[PDB]
Amino acid sequence: EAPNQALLRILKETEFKKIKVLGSTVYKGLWIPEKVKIPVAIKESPKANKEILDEAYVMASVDNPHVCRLLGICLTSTVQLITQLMPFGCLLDYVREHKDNIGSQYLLNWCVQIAKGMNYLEDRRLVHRDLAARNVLVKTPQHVKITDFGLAKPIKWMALESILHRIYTHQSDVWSYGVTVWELMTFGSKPYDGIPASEISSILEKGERLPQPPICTIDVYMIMVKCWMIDADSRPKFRELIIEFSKMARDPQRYLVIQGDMDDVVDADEYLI
Ligand SMILES: */C=C\C(=O)Nc1cc(Nc2nccc(-c3c[nH]c4ccccc34)n2)c(OC)cc1N(C)CCN(C)C
Repeated sequence: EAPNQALLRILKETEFKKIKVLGSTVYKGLWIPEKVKIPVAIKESPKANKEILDEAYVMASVDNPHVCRLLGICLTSTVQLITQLMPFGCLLDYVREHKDNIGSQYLLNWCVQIAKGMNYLEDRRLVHRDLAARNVLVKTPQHVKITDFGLAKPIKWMALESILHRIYTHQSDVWSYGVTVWELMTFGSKPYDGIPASEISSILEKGERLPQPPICTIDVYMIMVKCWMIDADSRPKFRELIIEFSKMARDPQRYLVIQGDMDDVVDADEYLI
């Protein structure tokens, strides 16, 4: 096993200016270390603290264009996570809100980017366990990143072997990648809407899966179906998913059928301490 020499930066509370509440608490704000203003998100009992420090550990250990980056922690009254602000929100809200504006090219490119980040996480021998459209953040419509590592080592995103046997592999992640692509292609529909979680186990054993989304050629829907094989080893590899969705993004409309187809500010992606 190789030593994890990731650095953990600890930040002064007086370096932040919380701008407003993003959700509840996670705030939006500016981090001023150097003549630079970094736009950031800021996540504010003993069990609670042990679980945010776990997230910092994972996030400080990853470095990839399609994974979310830690900027630091702050050790005040509670623990604060400081990450890069993704100004367009999570991808689930974004497809819901811009239903009538997403082109086939954007959808296929997101599937490539999410698969690229998952492939990176496999490189780093790391299992996400909570891949979902709600946990993919949008930096620009052109650039998305995987986030939320509270489970890194939800019934309706889990491989069947995870529901039955509490078994998680990179191939159980590919199953969740499958469900996540289906969220995108249905513009934010809820997987198994109405179906109570207690039932998901037996349904999947009976051979049923999520249905073909309307904009989806059989080419795209067959890739989702392959992510849902009961035999984990028969599921596609995250690196084959990159290849396949890449070839599709070269000709998006053959595969997705859609009607109508502040002065010293620096994105965290350009602050490379
Ligand atoms: C889908 C929920 C969401 O994330 N919405 C969101 C996110 C950001 N930017 C951002 N950047 C990095 C991390 C986070 C983050 C981490 N946990 C949470 C929890 C709640 C909200 C954000 C979180 N977020 C936005 O920047 C402007 C906006 C935004 N929106 C659109 C809020 C939508 N609902 C959830 C309030």
